[PDB]
Amino acid sequence: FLGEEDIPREPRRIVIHRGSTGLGFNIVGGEDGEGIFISFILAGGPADLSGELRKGDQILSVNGVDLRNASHEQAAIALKNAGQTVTIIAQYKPEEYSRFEANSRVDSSGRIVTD
Amino acid sequence: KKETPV
Repeated sequence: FLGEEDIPREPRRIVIHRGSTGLGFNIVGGEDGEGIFISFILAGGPADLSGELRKGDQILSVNGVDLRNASHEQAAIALKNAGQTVTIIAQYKPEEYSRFEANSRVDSSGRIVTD
Repeated sequence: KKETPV
């Protein structure tokens, strides 16, 4: 049923209450204003438990801090230091994401496939 | 390179 509904490409706000634990996702990018993308969400982590982030999401800001143009290290810092309640604005950018992962491409619903 | 877990 769900898998040929388009994934929304509009910006979303996501609030994650993780205390003084990890957010539970990894990021890639951040060279030359390339952008910061979620690459891996850990099963069972706070980011997974939210239900509102996926691989291919761009992190557009964290607690009001704009990361579209962040470096990789400074995004990671922002993320780790964001505090207990972390307000992300994300936007799913599957074509952009797919250029980081090998053999991966974007289907008609906008889902990222890896062959 | 690079991917960082947060």
